Amino acid sequence: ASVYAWNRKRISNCVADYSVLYNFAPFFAFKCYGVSPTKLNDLCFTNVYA
Amino acid sequence: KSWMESEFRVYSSANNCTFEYVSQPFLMDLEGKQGNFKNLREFVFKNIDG
Repeated sequence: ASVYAWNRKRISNCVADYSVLYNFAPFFAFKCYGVSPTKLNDLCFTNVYA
Repeated sequence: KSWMESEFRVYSSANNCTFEYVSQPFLMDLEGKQGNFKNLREFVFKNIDG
């Protein structure tokens, strides 16, 4: 979806295994805020608005 | 009429449609038979710190 029509799909009741998403494209900007993605893998959260 | 359409319909469309439990019916609509029965579906509803 375009930037003017960005989706909002909260992920819950399932696993967002970050290991699968760590290797998805040749290059990307994993500009996570607050905690590092490596530490974020060992960081469970209530509800993630994707 | 036995289909799911034009039903009791209290769920006027809202915004914060949070997690769901679409799964096997917890209320077992058992096929009561052989007489000498009444499905005493005892339900205890409680909210413990949320």
